[PDB]
Amino acid sequence: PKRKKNPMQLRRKVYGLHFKEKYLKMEEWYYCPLCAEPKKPGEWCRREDCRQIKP
Amino acid sequence: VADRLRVEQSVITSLIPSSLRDVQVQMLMSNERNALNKRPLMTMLSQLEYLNSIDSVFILHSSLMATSTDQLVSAVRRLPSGKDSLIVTMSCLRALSVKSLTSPSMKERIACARALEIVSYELEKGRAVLLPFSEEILLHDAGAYCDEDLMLWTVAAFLARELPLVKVHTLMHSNCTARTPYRFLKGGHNLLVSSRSLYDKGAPLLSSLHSKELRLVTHNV
Amino acid sequence: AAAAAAAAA
Amino acid sequence: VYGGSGRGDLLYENPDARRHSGRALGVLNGVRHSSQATMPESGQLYYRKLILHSRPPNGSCAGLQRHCHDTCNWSYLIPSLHRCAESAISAKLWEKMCQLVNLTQYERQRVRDGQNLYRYEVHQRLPLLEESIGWAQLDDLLGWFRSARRAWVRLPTSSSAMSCRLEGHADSRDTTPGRNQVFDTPERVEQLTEATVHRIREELQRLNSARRLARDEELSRCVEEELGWHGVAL
Amino acid sequence: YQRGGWSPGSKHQKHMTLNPTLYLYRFPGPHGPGPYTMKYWWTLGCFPTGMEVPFRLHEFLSTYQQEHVPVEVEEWLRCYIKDPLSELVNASNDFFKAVEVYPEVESARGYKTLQPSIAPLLVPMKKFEEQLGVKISPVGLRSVLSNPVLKDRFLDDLFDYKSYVEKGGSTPHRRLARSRAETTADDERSLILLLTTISEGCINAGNYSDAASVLADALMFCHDPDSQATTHANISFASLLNADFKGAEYNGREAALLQPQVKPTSTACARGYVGWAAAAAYQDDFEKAEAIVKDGLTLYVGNEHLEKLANKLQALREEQPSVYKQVPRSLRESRSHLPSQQSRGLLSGSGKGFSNEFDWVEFKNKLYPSKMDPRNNEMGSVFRRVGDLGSFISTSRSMER
Ligand code: FES
Repeated sequence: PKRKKNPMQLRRKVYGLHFKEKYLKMEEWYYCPLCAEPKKPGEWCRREDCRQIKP
Repeated sequence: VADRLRVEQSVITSLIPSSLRDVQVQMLMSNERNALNKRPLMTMLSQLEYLNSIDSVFILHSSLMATSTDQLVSAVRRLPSGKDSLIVTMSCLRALSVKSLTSPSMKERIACARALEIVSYELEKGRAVLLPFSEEILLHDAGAYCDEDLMLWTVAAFLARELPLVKVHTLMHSNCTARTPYRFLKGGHNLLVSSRSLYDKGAPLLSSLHSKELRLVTHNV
Repeated sequence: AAAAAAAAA
Repeated sequence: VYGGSGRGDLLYENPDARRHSGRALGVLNGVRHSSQATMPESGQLYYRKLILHSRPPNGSCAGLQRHCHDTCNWSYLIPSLHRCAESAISAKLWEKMCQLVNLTQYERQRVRDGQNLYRYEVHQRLPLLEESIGWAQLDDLLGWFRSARRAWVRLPTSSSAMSCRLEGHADSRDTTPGRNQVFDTPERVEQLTEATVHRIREELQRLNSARRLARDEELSRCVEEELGWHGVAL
Repeated sequence: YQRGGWSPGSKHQKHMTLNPTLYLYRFPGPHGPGPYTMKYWWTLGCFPTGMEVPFRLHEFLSTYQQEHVPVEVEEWLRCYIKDPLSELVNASNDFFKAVEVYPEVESARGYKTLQPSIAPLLVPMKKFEEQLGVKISPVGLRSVLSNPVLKDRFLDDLFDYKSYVEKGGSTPHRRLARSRAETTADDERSLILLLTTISEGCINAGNYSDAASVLADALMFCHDPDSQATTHANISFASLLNADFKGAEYNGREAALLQPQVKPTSTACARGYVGWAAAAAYQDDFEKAEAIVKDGLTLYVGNEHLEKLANKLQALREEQPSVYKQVPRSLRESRSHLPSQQSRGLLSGSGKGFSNEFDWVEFKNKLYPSKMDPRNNEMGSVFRRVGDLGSFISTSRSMER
């Protein structure tokens, strides 16, 4: 709140690592063997088969 | 393409000019003569006028296909636009062949073989441009040894000095050292060269290595 | 013999 | 020539002249020296190269990532000429001319303008057609002849508009290199006509069911009538 | 106090004394109405401030003036509709011309040449579809035209259809008029063959849903028992590839039931049996699949497809002892294994953070927030906070509701 910033001063944040981790991340996924939908490991559906066996 | 070149060598040799300097002057004089009252294989020196008409020229490099042929496929897809051209050199073809037959990377070997096939098809159809060994002799400096990188940069310097209006891009692997001629391909501190030796018609083409002006006018894309 | 028309006359 | 009209482009654009602009240029993107503030040295080959290559890719040119268009394809070039002729001469006027010299002054001037536009388009597309002769197709060559007929221009096989070269003293014509100018337009068009006739003959020789029989019959009848109209045989 | 411009569109802060203003909750900006103000426009009928004057003259002109037609004109337009037969003939003619003039793909070496886009074929296709009441897949047409053999097998069928229609035969129209019995005619057979070729192109492309739809339209057109059997077999295969097991099983059963009406030379019955068995296998009923394969073999001993399917089922049976039984009836369908299923899951799958049961819930035809979902009174549901409206206590718990 004291002086205007220039494009490079603004781009310092994208240079940093926190910005990349917060915005520029790619999720690893696979097709669920049961519902054949995109799925991230550790998260499942509420379907009975998914609950009983968790892909 | 070898058989076609052997058959059509006479026409190519007849069409190749004597002097490689003042190409713009020669083109203007030819245009004046035309104003005053089949198709052979396309090569750089015989088709300089075609290259001058073309707006963009992509110089191919062997390293481009170190892993895949996607970028070469993109270049050949750009070729049929009519406003763009692709320049392949005999040194580039030799490098592709040797690295396909010797490189320990199976991906590189298959990619280079596929690139050779693509370039062969493009030259067969005529949509591409070839620079045979004889034309390499005619173009390169008097007594300068040229590998793939040096031949590519001599071609780029010749295009920038004799055909400025043609936008010259270079297709090469980002890891290649030839992307920075003034940093890796430099003959040391020589008193007979300067930043204007690129535009000096009488100076050898490779004198442009010492300066960034060659890199200024050539784009690595 | 009548139909619903948006405007008449 | 990069950012402006190129090889087969129809739009005429003088890159140095700032036409098609609503603003007086204040910033020159391609600048090499501060002296170019008052001495831009435009027109000189190298500085003009810098400026034109700094210009962005317009609709004619395409960026290195955008997928280009196969403008150098004969199967696209021919329908372009057919569309040009169709736009120049309306269907009603074409039918009237085919049925039929009693024409309105407006219609006569429309026909003349169409012939002029077709000649200009042929001049612009000539290098691409010449390059695409090799891998053309019989249907597209027949379409070339049909488009010429529709435009009403009789090709110079050796009214007529190609036979006469455009006026202008040879000492003033634009001979500058890098611009796709065809001074010997009638000779080039005659050579192209001969080449396409030979290509049609070769395609028919290579080609040599009810559907295919009818296709061959109609193709032969077309070829015959179109070549007869244009003053060609075989 | 005052820091920016006096107008409401100015950014920086203002004060009541210097620049007193009215309470404008939300109004457009210098660059035109935004999505939020337009949502207010469509819902409330005017901008939320209320100081704006509603002005939908252009909308009125677009909709009401355009759809207005006097009684006499509305009555005579139907009588002056164009001639269906002539319009269909013209549509077929132009469609065939466009397909014939469609350029052939150049067989490049070292890479795959891009197939030329089909710009001029869409309008002929659209009119042909309108006239015949059928829907052709543009992807299928593109694949058919790209393939050389399929291109010929499509052009010949289209030419035969044109010839038979020009000869005065419109089998669908005549059948409809008579209904307002006989067997399939040459024109109808040619149309069925054309649709089958389009479906084959769709299958080659990978658009199994389009292939199935085209084959269903062909089945609708056809009336011959042999054509019905062949089309049912094709639809069963298309549904199997598209992951529609119920449809595949139904079509296979219909083909196997039409078996008797078909001559021995045809293989449509065997194809239908194979499709039914494959549908059962995908539904994970190995005993049913084996029984169906046994019946198909008993019917047509020596069929290559039946032998291949029997060998595959034998391999699966040899693997089964590892499980000591078949898949338990509890799941019986859980596993998904088809690329069509994967594509469907990618498209219509409930994404994380949106398009799920917690983002919006679709009521009869309306979108609702998860809290208003009438399918569950979960802890985040408004229905939970209601209770004892006045009739009776209705619940033993005495803390809420
Ligand atoms: S089927 Fe994929 S998460 Fe359950």
